[PDB]
Amino acid sequence: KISTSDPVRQYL
Amino acid sequence: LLMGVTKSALSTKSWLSAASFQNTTHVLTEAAIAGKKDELIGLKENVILGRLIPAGTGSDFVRFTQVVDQKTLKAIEEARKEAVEA
Amino acid sequence: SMARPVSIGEAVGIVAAQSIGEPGTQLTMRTFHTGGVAGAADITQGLPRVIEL
Amino acid sequence: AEPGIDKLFGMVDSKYRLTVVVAKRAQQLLRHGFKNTVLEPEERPKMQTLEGLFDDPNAETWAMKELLTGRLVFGENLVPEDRLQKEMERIYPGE
Amino acid sequence: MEIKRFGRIREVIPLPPLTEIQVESYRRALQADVPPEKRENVGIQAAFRETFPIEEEDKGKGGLVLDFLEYRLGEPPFPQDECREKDLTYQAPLYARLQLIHKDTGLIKEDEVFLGHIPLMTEDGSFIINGADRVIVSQIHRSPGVYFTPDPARPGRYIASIIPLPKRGPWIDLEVEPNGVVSMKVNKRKFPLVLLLRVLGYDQETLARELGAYGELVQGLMDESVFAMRPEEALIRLFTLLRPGDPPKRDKAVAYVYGLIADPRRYDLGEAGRYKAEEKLGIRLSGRTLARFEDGEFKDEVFLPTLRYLFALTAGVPGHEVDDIDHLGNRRIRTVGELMTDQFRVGLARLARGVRERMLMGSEDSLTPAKLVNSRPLEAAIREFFSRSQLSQFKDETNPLSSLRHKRRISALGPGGLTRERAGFDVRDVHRTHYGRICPVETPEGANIGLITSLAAYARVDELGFIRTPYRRVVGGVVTDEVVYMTATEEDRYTIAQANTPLEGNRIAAERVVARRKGEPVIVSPEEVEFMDVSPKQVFSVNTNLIPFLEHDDANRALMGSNMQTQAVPLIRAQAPVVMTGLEERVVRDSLAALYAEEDGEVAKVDGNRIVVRYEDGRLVEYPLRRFYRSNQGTALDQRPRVVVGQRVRKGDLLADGPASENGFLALGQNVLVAIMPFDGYNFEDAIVISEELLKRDFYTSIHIERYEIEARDTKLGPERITRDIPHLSEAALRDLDEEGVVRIGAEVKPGDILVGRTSFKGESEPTPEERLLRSIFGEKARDVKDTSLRVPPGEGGIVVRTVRLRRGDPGVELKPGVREVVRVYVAQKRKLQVGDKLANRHGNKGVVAKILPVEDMPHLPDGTPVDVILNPLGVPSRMNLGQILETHLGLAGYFLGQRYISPIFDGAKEPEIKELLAQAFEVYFGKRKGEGFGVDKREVEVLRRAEKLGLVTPGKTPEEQLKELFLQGKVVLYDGRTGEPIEGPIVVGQMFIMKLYHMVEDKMHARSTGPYSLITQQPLGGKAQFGGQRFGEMEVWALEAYGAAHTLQEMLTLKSDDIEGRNAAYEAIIKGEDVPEPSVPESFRVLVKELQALALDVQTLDEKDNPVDIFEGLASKR
Amino acid sequence: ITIGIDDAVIPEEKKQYLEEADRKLLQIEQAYEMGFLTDRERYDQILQLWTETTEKVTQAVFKNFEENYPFNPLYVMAQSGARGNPQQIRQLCGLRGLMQKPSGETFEVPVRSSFREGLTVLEYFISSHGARKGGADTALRTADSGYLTRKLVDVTHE
Amino acid sequence: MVQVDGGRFATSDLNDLYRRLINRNNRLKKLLAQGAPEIIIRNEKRMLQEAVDALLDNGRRGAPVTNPGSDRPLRSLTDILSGKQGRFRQNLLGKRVDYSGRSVIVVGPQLKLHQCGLPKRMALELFKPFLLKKMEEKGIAPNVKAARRMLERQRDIKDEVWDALEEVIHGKVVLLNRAPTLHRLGIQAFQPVLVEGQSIQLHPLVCEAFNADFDGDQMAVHVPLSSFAQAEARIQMLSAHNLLSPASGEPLAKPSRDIILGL
Amino acid sequence: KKEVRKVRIALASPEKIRSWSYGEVEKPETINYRTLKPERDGLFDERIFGPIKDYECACGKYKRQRFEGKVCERCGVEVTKSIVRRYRMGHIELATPAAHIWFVK
Amino acid sequence: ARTIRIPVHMVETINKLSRTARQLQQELGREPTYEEIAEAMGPGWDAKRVEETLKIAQEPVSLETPIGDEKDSFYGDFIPDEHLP
Ligand SMILES: CNC(=O)[C@@H](C)[C@H]1C(=O)/C(=C(O)/C=C/C(C)=C/[C@@H](C)[C@H]2O[C@@]3(C)O[C@H](C=C[C@@]34CO4)[C@@H]2C)C(=O)N1[C@@H]1CC[C@H](O)[C@H](C)O1
Ligand SMILES: [Mg+2]
Ligand SMILES: [Zn+2]
Repeated sequence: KISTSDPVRQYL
Repeated sequence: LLMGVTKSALSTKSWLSAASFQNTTHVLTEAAIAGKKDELIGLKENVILGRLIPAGTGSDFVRFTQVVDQKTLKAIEEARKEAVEA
Repeated sequence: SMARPVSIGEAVGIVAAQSIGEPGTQLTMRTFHTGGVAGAADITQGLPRVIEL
Repeated sequence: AEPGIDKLFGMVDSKYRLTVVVAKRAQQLLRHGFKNTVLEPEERPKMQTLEGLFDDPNAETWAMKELLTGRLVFGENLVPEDRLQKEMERIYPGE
Repeated sequence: MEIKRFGRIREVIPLPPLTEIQVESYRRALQADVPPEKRENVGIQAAFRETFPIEEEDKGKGGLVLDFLEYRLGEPPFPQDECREKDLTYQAPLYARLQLIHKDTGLIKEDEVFLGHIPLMTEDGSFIINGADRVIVSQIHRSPGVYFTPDPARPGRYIASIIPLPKRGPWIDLEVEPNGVVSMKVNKRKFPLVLLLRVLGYDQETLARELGAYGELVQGLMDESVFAMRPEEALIRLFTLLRPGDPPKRDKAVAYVYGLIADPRRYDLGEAGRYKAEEKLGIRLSGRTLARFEDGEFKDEVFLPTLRYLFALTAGVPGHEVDDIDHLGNRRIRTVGELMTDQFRVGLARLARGVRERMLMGSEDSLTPAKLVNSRPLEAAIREFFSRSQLSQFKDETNPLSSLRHKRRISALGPGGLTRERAGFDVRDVHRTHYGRICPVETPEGANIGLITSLAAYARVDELGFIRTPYRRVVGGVVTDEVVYMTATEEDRYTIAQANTPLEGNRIAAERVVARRKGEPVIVSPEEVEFMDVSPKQVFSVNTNLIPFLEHDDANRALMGSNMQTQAVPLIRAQAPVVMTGLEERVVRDSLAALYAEEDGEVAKVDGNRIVVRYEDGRLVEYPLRRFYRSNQGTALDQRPRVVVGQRVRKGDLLADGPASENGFLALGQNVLVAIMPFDGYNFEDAIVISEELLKRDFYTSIHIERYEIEARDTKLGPERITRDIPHLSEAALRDLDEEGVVRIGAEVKPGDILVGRTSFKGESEPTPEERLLRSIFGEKARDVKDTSLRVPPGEGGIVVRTVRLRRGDPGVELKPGVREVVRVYVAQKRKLQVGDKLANRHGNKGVVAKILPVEDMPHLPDGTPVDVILNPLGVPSRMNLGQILETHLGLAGYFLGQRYISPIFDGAKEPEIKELLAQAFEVYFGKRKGEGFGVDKREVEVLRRAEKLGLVTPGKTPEEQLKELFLQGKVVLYDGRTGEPIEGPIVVGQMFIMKLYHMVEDKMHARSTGPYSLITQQPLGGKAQFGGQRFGEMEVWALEAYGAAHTLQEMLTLKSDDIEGRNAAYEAIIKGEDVPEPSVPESFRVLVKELQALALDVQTLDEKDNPVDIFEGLASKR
Repeated sequence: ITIGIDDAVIPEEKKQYLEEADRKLLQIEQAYEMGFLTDRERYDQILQLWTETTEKVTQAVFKNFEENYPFNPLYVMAQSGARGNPQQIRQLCGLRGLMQKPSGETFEVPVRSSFREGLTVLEYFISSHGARKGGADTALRTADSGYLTRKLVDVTHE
Repeated sequence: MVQVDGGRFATSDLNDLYRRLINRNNRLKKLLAQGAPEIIIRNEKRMLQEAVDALLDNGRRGAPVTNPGSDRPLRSLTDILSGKQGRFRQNLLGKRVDYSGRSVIVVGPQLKLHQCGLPKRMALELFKPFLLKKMEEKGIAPNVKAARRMLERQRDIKDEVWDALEEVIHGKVVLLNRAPTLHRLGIQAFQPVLVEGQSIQLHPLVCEAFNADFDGDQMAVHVPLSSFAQAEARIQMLSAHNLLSPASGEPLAKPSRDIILGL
Repeated sequence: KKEVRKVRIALASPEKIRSWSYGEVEKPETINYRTLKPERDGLFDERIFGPIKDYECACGKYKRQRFEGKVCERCGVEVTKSIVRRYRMGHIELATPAAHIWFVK
Repeated sequence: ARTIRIPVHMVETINKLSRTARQLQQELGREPTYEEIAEAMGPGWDAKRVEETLKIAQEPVSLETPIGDEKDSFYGDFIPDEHLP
């Protein structure tokens, strides 16, 4: 399910 | 078992005949895994390749015939008369 | 095309579909909704049924 | 249409065979110049700007004017595939 | 000649300016000829006003007010004629005086700012975009307002729908579901109708009894009694039932959006939307939609009526509220204006966006002018709407008639916000309303039925695109002469009577009379008749109303007959029909083929080139006559001058005619002697046989022009020249190439010839060894350049009639990047009438020329006169268009009597009257003989023996007499000019107008044998010279497959297309003289393996045993 | 053999079958004016009527030909394979009396006129409907026909 | 990777999907190398995982777009295979034939079933090379390339070629096709009798076969190159041999319209 | 020579994936502009996918049929005209694997 | 960024040109001839230069894109071949 958020999330 | 014309074709042995549709993804995913050899039987499947139609004059039953004149018909036995070792 | 028995090595298959597909364009025959019917249409005619078949 | 297409369609076990046979013989009727023909002397092939069909017009019209007259021979497996082209290139001049 | 018209229903009022739909609109659209002082703020003035006051208050610093003062246009960059010689649009200057305010010191006022250019409409109606006449096709859509439609899946009750335009105007729906939930989907997801009904003070005590106490559905409203207890809270409560992340305290936040400004608003206060809103339901609505902001407290004169009507609908009988979504009182047409004005406001958006950023970039006071607004936006969209807009295409101008019917065509397909291409079935049907609004025949044929349509002759868009139609009033017996063009909706309201209703001056003349009550054919009583129909003309479109006996032609054919006309190629020997509907002059006069004169005067100098009128006001004006000009289609347009020298002209009377203009009437074909009978199978199915006599007298000949072009590409291998150098074989080929570079005027240019010479550089990056040694032996100093000269495409080419160059020092052109110079060699040809061509009459007998016969042996009358064309009868029984058979009978009498006829649509001539003319004809035909001193052929007497057993003549009467009876039926005794022997049986003959048809580019009998091929796929392709290959369709595959045609099929799958190794081997094989090389493989397959291989899937072929076989012949064996 | 107007001949038994059926029609609306028939029965009673009346003259026209003008062109093209549909001759001479609405529910009122005399204005417009009605469907069974014929060759070639 | 109008360059989107993939995969290693913070190693491996499918097949998880201009689907792999954009349709909508020709048809009354009539101007292109060769056989041209030139401009064609074109043809036949080929009769073969003009003279009897009238239908001609093909064509596919319906007993070529009328 | 009679689909083992390779594209470069030539180790290349012009070499170290099935040292380019350049394939050795989406969705 | 590698040099340079293109859009009105732009930019800037700088500053058009009466007919099939005789 759509990348970006995961990483932006995984970072945070 | 009785099945509609569509479904009846979308299940044939050869993946080639079965790819001439718009589901070519599933059709392919199975042929691989399976290691399927599309014995080219039908025509469609046999056209994609560029082969010669299995029917018409593409009929093995006639694919290989031979012609000759009685002048030559004789000339081949002469190729047998020369078998007389001296 | 002749009248003699069928000849071996003939594409009966395709020659079939074709025949059964040409007339095609020449069928169909009605069925819509009149004026509030407590009923259900039964006789499917034309191409639409041939398919259903 | 074509002279005795029926008689021709009747001297074989399948429509699709007569074709091959006339086809194959026609190719060889060229492959090997035009003397491997099974007939010639009198009334045979002909054109008209001058009577020149006697030499090289239609390949196949010949195949059909020969195979029609009971002179040629053909079978499912009559004479060994390779030594055929051999003798044929050996008895008929033309190139 | 003499012109006698027929039948009479005193046509009360003339047809409308057949282009009003186009001109008139674009007018009101962009009022450039009236000062901002004038009182009209629609379209252009509206869009502007609506998109200017940009009050960006606080987001830092600014509070900059930017208003509009005076918009204006003035002087186009170049004239029309020039806009087609070169390749530019026909624009105009467009700026307006702007000024911005400072919440400090200064209100700078920087006037003129041309933010782009807006196209203009010709006096005729079309535009000019890049050299080609373009036209904008009218469009229909869902009239904004409210409608109640039967709920989709639940045969229970019905739902509601709110429709705004712009699309930004929320498309709302209503629906109820009793056990606890009601619905209303503005944006999407449902929620309490009262949830928002409370956002406007509307409480559950005043709402439950003063709205639906007559409705048991009010209980579905009171439901959530909890939220129903807080005013300006439901404004945040509902604000919450949305989803972004937003602040719950944004006061007049999004409730503004559903207020005034951009979203819900319709064009202009008064009728842009209130008509629907009001007439249909409710009573009033101040401002546009739910608009207001002066108090903070909202008013929704929108949501109350809708429920007060749905609950009024789903119950009782207010009337019969259901709504026919296809009624023309519910469907609207958007003229060119709206279509432009709207695409003109999308531009003010991209601008208003690029500008908002600049209010946050500028230093301080140097900002009004260019530091705030740039043209790049508006100038790219508008341009986009004229250049690519699906709803805009080439000007079908084969002939005047065409460019007229086009201009006034209507298409459903368009914005996409309006009817797409899935639907149709019911929206395609002709509606009970199209009567007198849209033709019931004109529409196209095929995948595009009913979506594209053309309107009626009298129809016209009143005020807000609700196609009306001329209807006149009748008080009791009394029948008005006054007309009230009525809208769809406000039509059903009355009992309209048909036009062909017996009259006594102003009194209907029969106890019973047919009228139509809302699409219901009824036989009524005079005193009942409230309105009558102006005339038949109003029921049908234009093209159709040009057909003779329409009333006798199966509407199914009326279409062919009506479209044929459009394909009417402008014959040099133009000619008006021996029988005319009436609109003959109107079409020409109203389109712009012929050149008429303003006011009275005389004639100065009539030059095949110029006409100078001698007005009696002292002045004199020259009138240029486009001589041999090129039309988009190619059919030439030449205004030949009719008025002699120093002739005392009469205002409005034509001076010169146009392409299809004969004396001033519409000449699309040529009246010609036809004899409808069979021939030696020459007119077998739909074929036609002709009288070569038609050729001898340049009759069906037309002037066509072609325009070939070429550029001097600026490759990086050396500039391309356009010299007179053909490096290889002859001067005999240079001949006509007189001039250095281009071709000489008036030189026959048969195909294969050199229209222009050019030269680029042979090899990509290198010469050639093999060729190296060859060129040296005969003169190594062989100009190593390529002959890439433009030649006459196979097929044909006439004679050079005018050329155009554009070398360096470019005047004002726009040579593209890499374009050093373009050249043009226009060519013209006098296409004569020849076999393979198509002809047709306005009834639909569309047929193709199959045999040209020598006068000497085709059907001849008794007195030497030989017919021109022979039509087969078998073509008329089935196509139930007997109409054409009346045209010939009436036509014959038109011959021998030497006179014309007008036969109005329905009120025309009748069998009897015609039967009379035929008799008065029989004299000129037979009376002569009796006097020239001759009796009756020993043949005529013989045919008369047969002509009775047939039963076409009263036995016993005198031979002389017998022929009259016969001739009167339309039949005569024709002789077979090949024998002298009589066609045993009388045959009908007579004059039939027959038009020639314009040859599509498909006509160009193509033919290929060897040609290029795509870079990628390797299947054949054509271009400039070589013809493109033929596509061997699947069905074509089956046919062959079905046949024993085994090989023949593989031929098509390889040699003739997909085999690189093949065709190659193949070509040569032939030349030398051998049976083609057994087919390699198709690339299509090879491409599949590698294509498939790009995907981790391996596709490897196999053998007898499961052992490999290499398709890509060894080239895939690594290194 | 050709085609002049006097070729499509109309039988004197047209005004008859028409008039006689105008009264049997009047009768019905009385049996309606009172209260005996249902609105739905009123309607079907009618169609029923015409449909028969229509059919009636179709044979009338033909018999006229058979008996009085066996050698008429229109007749002769129709009789031999040549070209001619009975339902077409009817249109020409007798009458094309019953088109239908967009709906599907045929019109209550017939189209008395024939292509020979002036098939009136509103009569013309009435028949128009069946124009698109038929153009639609046709551009469809050509499609689906194809569609199907592909399926057929697919489950068949081999 | 093509060159077009000046700086204009053309290239299958595929190349762009690949690059994508490469740069990622490359940033991969190069990232791992330089130490390795976890979050990132995956983030990149994640991105990569997306790229890997990109070229394989788009839209099955998302749609990547060339930088702005067209929100177009960079045509991934299967898309070309399957024809997920009518590609297959046009694919099994046949290719193109090298020796084809299409014209307008016209009735050939006194013609004979056995034959058909096409315009020379057409025939000329058709069996062009078969003509070149005959051209060299007669004295109207010494050698090929030469002869080629002869037949390049209409004005330089000696009226001796036509006689040559007549030769070539003699014996030979071609095939004519109708718009919707619905049955085997749909394509029939005749030995062309070179005619004049721009039109194809078709035989009345077969008009039943090809549903074809003469108000503007156009037929197409096909040249059977192979001595074999030509061979079958004029034996089992020559109109005059298929008079009956393969669909039902009833004959297809039968006295029609006007003809009946007379008899 | 041998008449193919049966076709066969199967999964591409990295062995058979590499096998097909005539090199491993190891860089994103397409073609630099100063010259219409394929860049270094990129999607296009004389070494990998083959020659660019007929029998001619990459730098013209060789230029004829005589030196048919043999290769060059300085640049590297077996050769028969361009035609091979469309039939040849290459790979991209990935760092961490990823599966054929086809098999996952 | 692009499909055809361009140097950093001829990058910082394209941006100027994109920019200068606007400064000229600012006052004249006529989309600058390769002269206005040239003069404006700097020293060694001719007319052939700017014209040449842009064809390169372009973007490869998709070999696969809707052509003509866009429906099925795919671009690529309109491009011929040359290597193959
Ligand atoms: C594929 N068919 C089905 O699945 C059938 C079984 C089912 C069905 O779902 C049908 C349709 O979805 C029809 C859609 C139509 C006619 C759309 C218009 C817009 C068409 O208009 C034209 C203009 O363009 C296109 C195609 C053809 C057109 C008409 O010419 C376009 C598609 C249909 O007819 N069916 C049955 C058949 C028996 C009966 O009719 C019943 C009421 O319905
Ligand atoms: Mg037709
Ligand atoms: Zn090298």
